[PDB]
Amino acid sequence: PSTNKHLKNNFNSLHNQMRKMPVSHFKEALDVPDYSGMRQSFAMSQGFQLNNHGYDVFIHARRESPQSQGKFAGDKFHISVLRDMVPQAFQALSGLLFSEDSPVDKWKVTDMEKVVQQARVSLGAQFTLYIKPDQENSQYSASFLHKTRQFIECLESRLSENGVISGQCPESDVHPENWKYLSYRNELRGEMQRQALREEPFYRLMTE
Repeated sequence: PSTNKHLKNNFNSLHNQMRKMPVSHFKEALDVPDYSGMRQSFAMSQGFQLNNHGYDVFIHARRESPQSQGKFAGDKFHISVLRDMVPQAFQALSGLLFSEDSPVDKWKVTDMEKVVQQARVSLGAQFTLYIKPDQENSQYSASFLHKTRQFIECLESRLSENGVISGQCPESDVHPENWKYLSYRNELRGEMQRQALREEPFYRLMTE
């Protein structure tokens, strides 16, 4: 009994219901900080609590959305861009990342200054997007999965429309041919571990 079991058992059902749903739209937000402002935040932007603590290399963003009642199943995404274009990528994505319609309640961005201070290799994953089922019982609803897939793809093209240079996907992640910045990983689960992810029902529902 688990989130992944419900997925395996409704695998085709979720896939068919999802492809039949109309494009979902996200009202992007404008009253948002730009990267430099984020580097220097404790503050709050449209529901998301912003935190930068030093024992980290990230600036965290978390919204206490009282709807996502499910429990974390380890599903998350990364966004990889050339280290130098983090500020350009962040600005481009800010409208969505802070959107009231975004399905992602918790995410983080690499803080370039702390990346230098802590001599951290920044070739990829400057952004991390956390995801968990919407249903109190921890099962992903087809409507939620669809919105999440639409969201991720909205991220993808917003980045390429802005000519953002692709980064290097973390070796512990997987991604389709059509994902130039986005990659997937499930932390609750070598290139053996990568094919494991590739057959993950959640990942396949975001890809095929």
